[PDB]
Amino acid sequence: AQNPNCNIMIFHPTKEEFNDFDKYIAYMESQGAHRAGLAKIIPPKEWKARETYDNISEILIATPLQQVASGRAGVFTQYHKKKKAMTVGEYRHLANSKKYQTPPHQNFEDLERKYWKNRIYNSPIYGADISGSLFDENTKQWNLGHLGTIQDLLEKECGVVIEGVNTPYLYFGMWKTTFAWHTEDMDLYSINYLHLGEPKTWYVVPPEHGQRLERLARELFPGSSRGCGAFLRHKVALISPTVLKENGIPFNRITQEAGEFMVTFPYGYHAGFNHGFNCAEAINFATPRWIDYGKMASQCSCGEARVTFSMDAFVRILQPERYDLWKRGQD
Ligand SMILES: O=C(O)CNC(=O)C(=O)O
Ligand SMILES: [Mg+2]
Ligand code: NI
Ligand SMILES: [Zn+2]
Repeated sequence: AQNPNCNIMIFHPTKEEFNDFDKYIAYMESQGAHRAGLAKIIPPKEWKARETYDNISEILIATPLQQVASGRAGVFTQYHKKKKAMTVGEYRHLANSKKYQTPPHQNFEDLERKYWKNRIYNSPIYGADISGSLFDENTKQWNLGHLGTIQDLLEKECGVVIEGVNTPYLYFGMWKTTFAWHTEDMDLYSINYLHLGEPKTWYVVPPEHGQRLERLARELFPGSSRGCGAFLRHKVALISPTVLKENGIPFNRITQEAGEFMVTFPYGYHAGFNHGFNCAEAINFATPRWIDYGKMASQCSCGEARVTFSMDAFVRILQPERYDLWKRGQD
């Protein structure tokens, strides 16, 4: 069995290996990458996502989200308070202001310490989930706006044609902006490209150990657990590395820098934070190996998780018994 300790693997494809996305994902899996839940892909030196980032300031962040925490430093939830619209240029200035900027630090490990110690005492503003793409249309390799769609994968594997579309999302981050512990909708893969700016630190639980994380989360968030049998679908709970180590939960960590891709694998729980002003682009995708994970994926039916139009068909076809209850939660 490849990668039996479930370590995060880092890949350096050549330009020739960067041509066929599906084939490279399947290669990574042949080497055991999925066992970690997360892999890093460093693009060949010849590749670029686009020529420059000099003209992105007029992108609108229609609903910036202020991430307000409740709890203790290592075990907290966050809610998102909607703020007034602002442009990327306005948001970049805000991120760099004395109130929000990254503090002085020695290295990524010192910053990580400062994040865990101090996150809860601040409410950073995240420009998340913005439909769009920063890949140049002429970038033919690993262009997240040109991937094969999940609807087409389900059709190729299962023969059923379904409605829905699959497009990318931009994330504009600042120091302390946080992504809570989650797997993807329907336990899909995700791919995330860090276009510019400061790094993003990731934490991940191997898929084979995801239920250990879920059991801890039910213990640590006991009211939330009573409210919903899949409350980590709400994407609000944070648990620190220190707490995970104290409770024997297997995980790994890695820092993504600008110009690098990360891939999350089906049922790989992940969480993390941004080091300073940055912009990432991400999208979900599927492969044949996902289908069995989609069929088994938990679902939130309490009403909180509320998701895209396109998840309807996935539930309806892969999880027909759950469909009725899940759709009640959507409506
Ligand atoms: O970058 C973020 O805020 C969160 N991204 C992801 O969870 C992802 O790409 O799967
Ligand atoms: Mg612009
Ligand atoms: Ni994710
Ligand atoms: Zn729920």
